[PDB]
Amino acid sequence: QDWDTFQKKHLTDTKKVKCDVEMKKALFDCKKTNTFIFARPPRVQALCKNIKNNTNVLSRDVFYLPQCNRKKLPCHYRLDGSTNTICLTCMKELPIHFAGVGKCP
Ligand SMILES: Nc1ccn([C@@H]2O[C@H](CO)[C@@H](O)[C@H]2OP(=O)(O)OC[C@H]2O[C@@H](n3cnc4c(=O)[nH]c(N)nc43)[C@H](O)[C@@H]2O)c(=O)n1
Repeated sequence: QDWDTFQKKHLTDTKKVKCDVEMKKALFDCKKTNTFIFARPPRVQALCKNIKNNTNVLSRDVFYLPQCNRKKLPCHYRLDGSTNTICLTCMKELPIHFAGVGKCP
């Protein structure tokens, strides 16, 4: 919804995210899946430069994507990872939504 919320739930400083610990936070509320992006805010923010408001952008470069997928109720997860391009929704040249992986919707 905003740059601040986007960072909190989609950017990570480590490849080994503690899913069971993170996902229980109110931001995630034990949702089925959440994909993290291993990168600093600057690199991610730059993807939205010169992008029309409320439109998506597909990155040219790849990122490692730590992903938490729920395996057992109510909040138990398995950590999965892969590498791929990311689709972000921009607003005022700032990412506010994680739109897709590999391509845009
Ligand atoms: N909404 C979803 C979520 C997960 N999945 C897939 O279900 C598997 C786990 O059982 C994962 O490996 C996913 O494949 P995937 O290639 O990681 O993701 C496919 C699509 O899912 C959406 N998705 C993934 N992570 C996120 C996330 O954190 N947020 C949002 N909004 N969408 C996400 C994107 O639209 C992406 O292109 C899906 O098809 N749709």
